[PDB]
Amino acid sequence: YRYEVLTAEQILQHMVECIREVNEVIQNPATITRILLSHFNWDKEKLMERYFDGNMPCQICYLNYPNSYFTGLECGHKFCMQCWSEYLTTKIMEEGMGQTISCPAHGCDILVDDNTVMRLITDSKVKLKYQHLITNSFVECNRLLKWCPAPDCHHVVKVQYPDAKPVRCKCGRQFCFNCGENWHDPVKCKWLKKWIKKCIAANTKECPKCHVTIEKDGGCNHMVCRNQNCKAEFCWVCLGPWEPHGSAWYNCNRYNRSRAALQRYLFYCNRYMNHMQSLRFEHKLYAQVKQKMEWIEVQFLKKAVDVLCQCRATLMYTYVFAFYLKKNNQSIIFENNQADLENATEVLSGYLERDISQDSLQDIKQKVQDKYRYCESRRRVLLQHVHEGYEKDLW
Ligand SMILES: [Zn+2]
Ligand SMILES: [Zn+2]
Ligand SMILES: [Zn+2]
Ligand SMILES: [Zn+2]
Ligand SMILES: [Zn+2]
Ligand SMILES: [Zn+2]
Repeated sequence: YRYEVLTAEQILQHMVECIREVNEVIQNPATITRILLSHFNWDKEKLMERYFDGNMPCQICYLNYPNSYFTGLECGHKFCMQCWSEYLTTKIMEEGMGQTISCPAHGCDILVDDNTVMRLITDSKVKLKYQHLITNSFVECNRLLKWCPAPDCHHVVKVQYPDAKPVRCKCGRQFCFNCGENWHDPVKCKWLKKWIKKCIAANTKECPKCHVTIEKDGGCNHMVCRNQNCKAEFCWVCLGPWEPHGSAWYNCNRYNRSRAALQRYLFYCNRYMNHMQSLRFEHKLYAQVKQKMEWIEVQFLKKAVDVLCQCRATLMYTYVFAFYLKKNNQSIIFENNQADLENATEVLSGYLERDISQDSLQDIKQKVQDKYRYCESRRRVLLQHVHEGYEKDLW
């Protein structure tokens, strides 16, 4: 998938050109043509079809700078360099900041060409607040250009064609190019958005045999209650027993005036929400992973976390995929490839959260590796079979 990242500088460059191209025989001052293009959404044809048709002191600070700080606008008003700097800078701040800036006397209202607003502003954050502001239309109207999602990031990704794949901004944020959300791989874009419009989950649940209470620290859904009386184990999501889990016959990832909708809804959210809380917990696991690394030999251990973390992601997205799925013969398969993956994940999650330091030092490499290789290989079958899925339309 062909994709490129550009700085606010480069996109401004590109726009500047697209303007200059369009400047004959129209011959307008570059900034007026921008407004005009920006106004037509950058269809250049629609602007054209419509074009052939028809349509020695300084009076601000008061110090005397001799002649050389004095650049003026076309209206003959002549003000000093530092003074402009402040005028522009404070005018590009809220509120009412447009796609332009009028001359400061405000009597004349004749706008200040872009280039000089690039030359004269000093501290470059503001110079960025502008480049964004004047560029924003150029970018939004083109289908090969999308701004990067992060709030404080002014970069833009530019693609060959608008395909809904992941893109990385060196932001270092990654996102779907189509919908601009986080990368979703099993699920379709429209569905995700709908699911988002909806989205409790009970950090406190009680052990089913002894009715004791356990708040959840981590992150693994294989729980072993702490008691002398009952040392028994159970899944967090169904409060039923491990470990018939992830064997063919018990499946904890599958569902049976209609309240049924608001009932079964709670099935899939409860799951997606809980794989999230699970992913949250799995993340504070990184800081812990610098410690027990004690070089190549000893970093498979970031991977385990990388892979465990990755799988929690794909799982949430697989419940979103599944909720909007109407049952059919592939449903029953994907619903299985899921269960394999959910189990491979609870097993590895549970090994890094719990069973590992309660294990010896020699052994932990052999185990962690196999555990996350299988985990990752499960996760790929899930995905490859839904992909081949999307190809036949089967859903
Ligand atoms: Zn001045
Ligand atoms: Zn003026
Ligand atoms: Zn970014
Ligand atoms: Zn998307
Ligand atoms: Zn118990
Ligand atoms: Zn369960």
